[PDB]
Amino acid sequence: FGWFNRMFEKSTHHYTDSVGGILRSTGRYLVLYLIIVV
Amino acid sequence: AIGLLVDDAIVVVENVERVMAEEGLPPKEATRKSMGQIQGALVGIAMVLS
Amino acid sequence: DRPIFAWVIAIIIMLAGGLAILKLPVAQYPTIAPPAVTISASYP
Amino acid sequence: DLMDKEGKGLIEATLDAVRMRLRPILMTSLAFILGVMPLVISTGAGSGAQNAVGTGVMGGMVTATVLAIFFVPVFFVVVRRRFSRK
Amino acid sequence: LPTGVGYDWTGMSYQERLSGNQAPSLYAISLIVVFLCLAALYESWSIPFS
Repeated sequence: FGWFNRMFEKSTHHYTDSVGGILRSTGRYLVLYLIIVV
Repeated sequence: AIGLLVDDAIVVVENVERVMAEEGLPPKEATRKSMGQIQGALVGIAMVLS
Repeated sequence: DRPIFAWVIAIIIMLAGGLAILKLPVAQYPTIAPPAVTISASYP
Repeated sequence: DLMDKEGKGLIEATLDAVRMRLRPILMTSLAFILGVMPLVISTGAGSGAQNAVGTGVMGGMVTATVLAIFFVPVFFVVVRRRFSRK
Repeated sequence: LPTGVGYDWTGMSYQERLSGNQAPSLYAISLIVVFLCLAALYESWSIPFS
C-alpha cells in the first residue's frame, strides 16, 4: 500500500526532522508554553 | 474508561510489532524482552492514575 | 537497597497519618462502661 | 532506558525515543477520539449527559497529542530538567 | 434588621460545594501523590516535573 509508505515518510522526515529543529531552539518554545498557561 | 483501557492494550501489542521488523524476531523471546522496557512504565502509570 | 522507592513509602505515611489527626476524634477515654438505657416517668 | 542502559545521547536519546514510538501515541489517541465520537454529538435526546462528557475529552485529546508530541513540552521538559545543570 | 431577628441557612444548601472549596483540595493532593509515584519507579528530581 501507499498508506504505509506515507506513515514512514512523516516519521523519518517532516516530523522527526522538525523535532531536531525545535530542540535546537529553547527560549522561543518556553515563551510559547507560558503563553499557553496565560 | 474504554478510552484509557485499549490505551494500555495498544502499548504492549504494537511494541512487539516493532521488535518483529526493527530486529526481525517473531518468537516468545521477542514478546518477553519487549516488555523489559514497557513493564517499568506499566506499574508506574498504574500508581499515578490511582 | 535503593532510596527513592523506600522514601515514597514513608511520604505516604506523612500524609495518611497526619490526615487521620485532622479526620478522627481527639476525645478522652473511650467507651468502656456497658451501655444502659434509662426509663423515666413522673407522677406529680 | 536508552540513556542509562544503552548510550547517553544528550539530545539524541530523546530524539531517538520517539523515532521508535510515534505510532502508539497516535494509534491510541486516534482510537480514543473515535470512541468518544458518539457521545459528543450523534446521540442528542435520550442522554444529554453524553454531550457533557465527550466534549471535554475530544478537546483534551486534540491538544494532548498534537502539542505534547510536538511544539510544547514532553521533549523540551526532559532537556532542561535532567540536563542543563545536574 | 431590627432587634430579635437572627438567621440560619435553610435548607439544602449546603456544607461544602464542589467547584468551590472542595476542588482545590482534591487537585491539591492529586499533585502531591503523582509526584511521589513518579519516583518509586524513576529516581530523580527532573522526571516528575516533565
